[PDB]
Amino acid sequence: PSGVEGAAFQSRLPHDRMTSQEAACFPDIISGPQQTQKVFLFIRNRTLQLWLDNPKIQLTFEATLQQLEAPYNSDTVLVHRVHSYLERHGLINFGIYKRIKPLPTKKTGKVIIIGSGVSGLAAARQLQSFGMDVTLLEARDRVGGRVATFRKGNYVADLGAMVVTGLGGNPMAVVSKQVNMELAKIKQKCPLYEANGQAVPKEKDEMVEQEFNRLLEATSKLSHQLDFNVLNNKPVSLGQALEVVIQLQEKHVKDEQIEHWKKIVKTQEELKELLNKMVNLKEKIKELHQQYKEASEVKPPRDITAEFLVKSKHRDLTALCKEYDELAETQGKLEEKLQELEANPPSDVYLSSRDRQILDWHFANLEFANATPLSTLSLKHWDQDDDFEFTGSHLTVRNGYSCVPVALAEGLDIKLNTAVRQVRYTASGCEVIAVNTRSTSQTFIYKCDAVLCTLPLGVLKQQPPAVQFVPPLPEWKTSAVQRMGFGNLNKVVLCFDRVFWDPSVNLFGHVGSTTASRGELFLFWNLYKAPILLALVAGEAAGIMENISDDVIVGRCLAILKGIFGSSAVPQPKETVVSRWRADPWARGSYSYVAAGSSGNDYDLMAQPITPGPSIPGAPQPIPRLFFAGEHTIRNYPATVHGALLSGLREAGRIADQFLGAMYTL
Amino acid sequence: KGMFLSQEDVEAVSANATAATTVLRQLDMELVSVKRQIQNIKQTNSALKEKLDGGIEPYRLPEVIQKCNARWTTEEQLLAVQAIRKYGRDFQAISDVIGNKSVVQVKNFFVNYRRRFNIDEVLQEWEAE
Amino acid sequence: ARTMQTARKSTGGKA
Ligand SMILES: Cc1cc2nc3c(=O)[nH]c(=O)nc-3n(C[C@H](O)[C@H](O)[C@H](O)COP(=O)(O)OP(=O)(O)OC[C@H]3O[C@@H](n4cnc5c(N)ncnc54)[C@H](O)[C@@H]3O)c2cc1C
Repeated sequence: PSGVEGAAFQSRLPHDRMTSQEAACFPDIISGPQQTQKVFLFIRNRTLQLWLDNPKIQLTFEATLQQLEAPYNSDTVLVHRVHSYLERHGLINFGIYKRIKPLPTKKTGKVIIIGSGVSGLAAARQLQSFGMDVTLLEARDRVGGRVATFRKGNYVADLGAMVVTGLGGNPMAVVSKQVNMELAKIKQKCPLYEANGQAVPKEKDEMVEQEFNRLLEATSKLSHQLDFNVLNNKPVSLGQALEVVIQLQEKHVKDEQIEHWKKIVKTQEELKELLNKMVNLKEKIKELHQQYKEASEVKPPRDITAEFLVKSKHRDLTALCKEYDELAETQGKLEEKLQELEANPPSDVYLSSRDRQILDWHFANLEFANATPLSTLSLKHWDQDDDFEFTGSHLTVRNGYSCVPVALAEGLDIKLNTAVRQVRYTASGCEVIAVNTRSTSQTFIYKCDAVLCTLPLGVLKQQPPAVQFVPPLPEWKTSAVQRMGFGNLNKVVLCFDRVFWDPSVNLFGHVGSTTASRGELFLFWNLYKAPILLALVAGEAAGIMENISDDVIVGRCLAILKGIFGSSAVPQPKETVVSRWRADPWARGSYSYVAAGSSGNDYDLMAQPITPGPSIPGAPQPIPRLFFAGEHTIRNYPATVHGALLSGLREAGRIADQFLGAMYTL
Repeated sequence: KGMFLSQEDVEAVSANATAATTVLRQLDMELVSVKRQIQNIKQTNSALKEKLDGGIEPYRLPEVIQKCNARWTTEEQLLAVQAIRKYGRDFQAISDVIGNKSVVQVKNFFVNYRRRFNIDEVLQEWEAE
Repeated sequence: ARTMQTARKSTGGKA
């Protein structure tokens, strides 16, 4: 889109409509006449724009009014309420900009925010830019979170986030113009190679994919329409329904063979019924002719009766002879009808073992997308975030993604090697207890006005707790943690001295022998300037290949590359790296998913802050003190980076509105 | 895109754990069923096909060309009266027995000679039988 | 979730 129009769409906002969030802060306007709304909506879109064409400099309010035109600049309390709402929610002035008015000499309020994962720094940049004092507690010796960039020598390769899922309304678009990010386009051609090491026939490759999507769509219509959603008392997983669709389809190839082979016995037993009338005329003809010959034996002259016995036997045999040609005429239409029914037989199989094994790979691609076996995804809700896809081709960062958190961490107070342990939140404030990871012996106490927990959903899930909440998190939160899904996928990085793959393909598949191994090393990526290949390990294989040493994996890896490109063309890798995200201390998994029995409405329970009870009985219900960010908190954008960054912007807006007031609301 | 799911067929595969592996087995053993009474009748029919070897060819009789007549020679007066005693009202068949009268003077032949040849007396003699 | 696919983006269900 184009103009103050595309501004609103690039900020994920309906250009012609006021949102639930703006109704909150401008309930006068949304309640008011439709004219005033359009002057708001234009100011909102005009501001959003101004921020977006130049996002390396702050957008002061004074700067906004000046560039804005009449009649829309006639009102300046409105232009202030708009600009102040935007800046507070990260729609303008977020990320790494240059300040115009530098920071207040004296700060206000204290937040301790746990984890410098990307959602983490997202808030700390915003909380700090609102003149708060932010300190940042990170258990690693690095700032990335699940954004992890391997770098040895010239080689660069992401074992965590890799792909910008398209700049069409992506906040990550804003960061790219702000940060030096080399954004490489990803070309969508993916050649599947079966286990042998040779390519799938271009006709098979379209027949399987097209089938796989029709089976997917089936579960959708199975789910949202036929309402097949509980079976035997449990919720249906996409895995189950995907299978139930196939048995209704392996049933149908057989309902159609039975119907066709039963139409052959329909007419094979009309031919039988016909050839019986025809053998029984051949024989009524045999005897008549016999009788008619013996009637010509009487030599003329003959009395008239014995003349009729020749003519009658002649009329009788020409009549019974006429019937038989009708019955070998009818046998004619059947003999070719029967050779054509048998000649166009229905589908002999539903899917072959060669066919299903390629169907597998499309399920591995689903298991990558979702970091879990399809047996665990919720059938109804797994794709519930679909509506918010970004438009545009996907990309990758050729100098590595880490380059982004690292950028987002400049100017910020970050304590590394600091494993939070207990969160203590009370009506009067918060203390957070942290050890040093290196010595586990230095203990730290951090007191603060509120705590922002960007603790990955797997950490939060961990039994026994890696972090103790004091007081315990309310049941409605902990149940939302149990119900949710934190899943697994891993990455094998392969690092060679020379480019032996096809340089002009970014990514290609490998097709799995079993269903069980459908996850195992099922997809490869060539992305970086250096000879680098990169293998996904999703599915059930994800969690399994963690119990198997690096070499066995890089073995199975080179095994695949050999079959596919020829033993001789596959050198040894100079450097190799397997990820173990399910075993990583401060991850416990890869990213979240909508587990069966979960909804996206758990993603929203996840983000409701915690208000501690009254300290003194009968004291006024306090301020909320414990806030949650992270990719597992943002319903409309789960399990991405941009979704995490977005959540940190959210809370930082929420934390400021609670502790610095919201002056834009009268 | 493009899938045919009726509720009917769903529950017969979801009812229990093996109700999928069940429902497919009787289809296969009903196709094993149906594949072999095709063998049966395809080879019952193959035997009925060979018993009809030679067709009816040694048994067809040449066609008799005779231009149909008007006047009745005394012979096919009688040929008629015995066709009617044996062929009833099939004015076709009577005409090829006589062979020299078309179907209409056959029709005629009844009424103009009804008194003389007792054709009603011949006709209910036909009905007993 | 589905938005994560970059290759062979599934499509059966997107509406
Ligand atoms: C293998 C993999 C590939 C991915 N690929 C993509 C991709 O291509 N595109 C995409 O958009 N997204 C991708 N993602 C998802 C993306 O990386 C994450 O959703 C996002 O980066 C995580 O942000 P977060 O801030 O919520 O959590 P994190 O970044 O995990 O932040 C949590 C932080 O808290 C720290 N921490 C944990 N426990 C403690 C503790 N007790 N005390 C102190 N600190 C603690 C962690 O060390 C970490 O720094 C991928 C994820 C994985 C695992």
